[PDB]
Amino acid sequence: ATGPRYKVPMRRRREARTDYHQRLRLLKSGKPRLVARKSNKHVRAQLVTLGPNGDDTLASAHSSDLAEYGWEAPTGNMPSAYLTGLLAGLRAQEAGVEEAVLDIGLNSPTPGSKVFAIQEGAIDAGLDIPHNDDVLADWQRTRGAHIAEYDEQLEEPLYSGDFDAADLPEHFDELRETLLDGDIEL
Amino acid sequence: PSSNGPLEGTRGKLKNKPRDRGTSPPQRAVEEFDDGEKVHLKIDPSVPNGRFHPRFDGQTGTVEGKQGDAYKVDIVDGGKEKTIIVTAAHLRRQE
Amino acid sequence: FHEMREPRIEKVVVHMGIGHANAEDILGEITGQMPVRTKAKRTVGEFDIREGDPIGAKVTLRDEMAEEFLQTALPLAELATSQFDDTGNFSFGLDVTVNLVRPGYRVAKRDKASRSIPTKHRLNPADAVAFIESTYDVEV
Amino acid sequence: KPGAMYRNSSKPAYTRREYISGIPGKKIAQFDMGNNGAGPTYPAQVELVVEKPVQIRHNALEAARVAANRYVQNSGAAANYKFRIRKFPFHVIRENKDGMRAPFGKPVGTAARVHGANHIFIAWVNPDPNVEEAWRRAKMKVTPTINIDSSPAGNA
Amino acid sequence: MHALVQLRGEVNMHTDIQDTLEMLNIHHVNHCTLVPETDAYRGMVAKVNDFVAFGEPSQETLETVLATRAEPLEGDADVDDEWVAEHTDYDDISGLAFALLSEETTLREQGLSPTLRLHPPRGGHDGVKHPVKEGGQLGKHDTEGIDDLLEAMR
RNA sequence: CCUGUCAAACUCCAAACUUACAGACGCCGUUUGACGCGGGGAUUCCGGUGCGCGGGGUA
RNA sequence: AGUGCAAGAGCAAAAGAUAGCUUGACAGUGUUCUUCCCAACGAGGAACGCUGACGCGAAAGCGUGGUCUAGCGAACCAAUU
RNA sequence: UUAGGCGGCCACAGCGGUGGGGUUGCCUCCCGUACCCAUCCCGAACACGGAAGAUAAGCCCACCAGCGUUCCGGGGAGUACUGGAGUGCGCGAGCCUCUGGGAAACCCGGUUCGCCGCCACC
Ligand SMILES: [Cl-]
Ligand SMILES: [Cl-]
Ligand SMILES: [Mg+2]
Ligand SMILES: [Mg+2]
Ligand SMILES: [Mg+2]
Ligand SMILES: [Mg+2]
Ligand SMILES: [Mg+2]
Ligand SMILES: [Mg+2]
Ligand SMILES: [Mg+2]
Ligand SMILES: [Mg+2]
Ligand SMILES: [Mg+2]
Ligand code: NA
Ligand code: NA
Ligand code: NA
Ligand code: NA
Ligand code: NA
Ligand code: NA
Repeated sequence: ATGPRYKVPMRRRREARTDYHQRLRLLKSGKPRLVARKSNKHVRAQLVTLGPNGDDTLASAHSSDLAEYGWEAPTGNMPSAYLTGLLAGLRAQEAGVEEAVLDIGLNSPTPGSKVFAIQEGAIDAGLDIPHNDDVLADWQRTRGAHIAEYDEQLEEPLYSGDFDAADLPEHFDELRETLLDGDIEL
Repeated sequence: PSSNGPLEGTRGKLKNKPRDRGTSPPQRAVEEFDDGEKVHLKIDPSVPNGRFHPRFDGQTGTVEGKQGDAYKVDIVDGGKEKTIIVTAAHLRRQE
Repeated sequence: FHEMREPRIEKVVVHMGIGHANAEDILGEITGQMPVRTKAKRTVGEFDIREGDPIGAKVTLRDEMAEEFLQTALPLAELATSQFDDTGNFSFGLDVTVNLVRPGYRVAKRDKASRSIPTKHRLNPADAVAFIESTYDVEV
Repeated sequence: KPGAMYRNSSKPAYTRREYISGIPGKKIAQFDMGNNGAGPTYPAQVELVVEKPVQIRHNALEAARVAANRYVQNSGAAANYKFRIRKFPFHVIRENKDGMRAPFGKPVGTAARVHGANHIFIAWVNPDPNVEEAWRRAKMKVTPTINIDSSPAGNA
Repeated sequence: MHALVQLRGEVNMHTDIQDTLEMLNIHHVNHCTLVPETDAYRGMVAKVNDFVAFGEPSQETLETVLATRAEPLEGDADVDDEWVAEHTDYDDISGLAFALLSEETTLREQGLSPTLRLHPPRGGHDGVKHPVKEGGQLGKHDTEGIDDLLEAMR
């Protein structure tokens, strides 16, 4: 920018999207990466492999195409994340993928975080991933119990119209239950 | 030379042009080579580890197995056969 | 366009740059939340050679905690103009600084895909005076 | 000491003051002479062109310049002309003043490296070339043979 | 296709230059070889440029020299039309010559020594201290220029 | 802004050239066995000169 | 800028700073390069492994002292495990 | 790719600036702290929960060359330098010819305001 000697960071560092030092350590395993990403409204889970001209995504799952299986609730929460993980995990298995390492990008390794939920789901789908059980949420929160109880302190629906008034961690079970057998795209 | 350490007279070859300065891309540090492939040896000034003796910068050897993640490349110094322990970060496929 | 262009108060830092404290107490009551130590850098003649060393405290207030404070701070100040930032900030007073900016500031304070706010979307000294002056007082 | 000792450019360039100390000051008084307040807004422009690469000790530079400018007082102390010596003595020079043991010499002076065909002096004058004469005396005190060249001046 | 003639001796000539002449089958002064115009051969003659005389000869001249100084891979045998016909793909010297010139074959391919051991130039050459452009005899020549040399050393 | 100069221990630049490997041609080797491996016997470790590039030195 | 100390080189979501935790400055045994270009030669040094035991981390992973090139010593004898 | 995620090359992509775009696939800003989690003080950030509002930031799209960068034409320049050769020149420093290569600065005019891969998606 300033001169011939100036040093311009790599594009993905400029965009503040890729942590290259973490990326290298990640690529060390020689295993596929379980890319866990979030958005204000959604949660994505991809299984990426290394390629000659860039990464190759062999299997993915988005919290949006979750409804495609009977999801009638918001998609930016814990239950959402886990399921998206399991969905991508399953599609992963179908693709012949057996193991991966968790890439959480620029997100924080906070216990009970959605990225770990994503990790828990992918694992249950059958994917073999280096993890640590007590950094994961306690199942109930994964189910969405923390939100149901939050609506108990109602007075006004936590969900604007949406579905239910007292929410359903049960809707969660029905869905996980569904994903664990047959159905298309899995 | 006034001294005989490995970095004697390496000011040039072990320095980056101002623009290539800073941590290098990970793609080439993870590159995989097969036994028999021809690889060019060239130290990446930005990459500390996996280096080999500066005297071999410029050599083109043959991958013959590895040690840990590091590769074992056979070269011929003058008329002498030598084996060099080096990481992908400092290797490039010939042709 | 507007609504997302109109100024707002983001943190008010009240700090007492002492030179070695007991002062925290008053900051705690004047604001309403714990003060933070103020270590210093460099060794200097004012018998301040200690690098890591408590030499004052500060308190960053946000939201109501900031208004409810300025609703008494401002009144105790007269000044205006020249004493304003080029980014629409101003410090008066024991110091009390007011950082002002518009709605999409998080874009530069978050971790992922962060970005510096465009000069156009920045807050000017003038656009600042307006906002505040338009809230219980007068400029210059 | 004779110019014979330092007039050739056979040694490596030796100019890094960060590695050389005790370098004698230069004898060259000024580089800009005459009406330095004015810019080269003159009809005629003559130059003194060295005809062989050589090293010129600040000694000779000062004597050559003085002899030229001191003479350009055929026009007066505040005459209308501007005189410029464009080269500076950057090359530090030594002398081995023990015999050939530990002979790296000690700094004794400075000299300017001028390549054949460069102009060492440039004067600016109105059709009043007394300067041509100021230079016959100038290249009289520098090692090389020289060429007195006139540039803007088809007023022959 | 160019005719190469060593005009300067081995004493004091770079070794890598001497080897080159040897790779081109010339091991003595006045020995001559025919070389195809290829990138690889071009580089070689360029390196040998200062101790040789080269150029594209005329059909005739090649014919005169072939007849006068060509030899079997082994033996004294004169290479005349009959020899050419009874030993090569061609029917006579001219046939061979043409093939050589159009770089369709080589002296070896036809059972002939790659070297035409010429005679000292009758009347002497232009000197081995200067190139042609300077009145000497070194370097690239004209077809008419090469022919005179070759013919003088016939 | 304009204007005057430099670098063996400066470099936004940058040769010729030297150099690793590979293919091609050449030359060479397969009864003249090359490339290489193992073993026996040395001599040698005062050098000099020309040319090119040098460093020191008035030389 | 800083990174203990020459000089040159490396380093920015770090190799720097702060905080916290920890003792991998661990035992064993090698591969290779270096010392000694080519091209034989010891001590020393480094890179890269493996076996075992550990530290930290969600994990990939990092730690075979300090970012890299100086800070080193044979046989005999003694003391020590 | 009517806005996305992971990347390769790592400025041709930087710096600066203009215009355009969203009841929705969307991304954001945004709204909000019972929870997991969090600030040596602050739900600012990090983390979690969520849509009342907005397209003003960001982002995506179209474009501008003033600066920086890349490549090209013409000029500088076959100049500077240089591998090989010479009973060519010069008191000498050094130069010249033949042969094989061949620059930098700068000026003027173009180019460049990223390209490409995988996945997902009215
Ligand atoms: Cl994310
Ligand atoms: Cl090595
Ligand atoms: Mg050098
Ligand atoms: Mg014979
Ligand atoms: Mg006679
Ligand atoms: Mg003669
Ligand atoms: Mg060399
Ligand atoms: Mg280290
Ligand atoms: Mg003893
Ligand atoms: Mg003892
Ligand atoms: Mg807009
Ligand atoms: Na780099
Ligand atoms: Na003495
Ligand atoms: Na003279
Ligand atoms: Na050793
Ligand atoms: Na403290
Ligand atoms: Na916008």
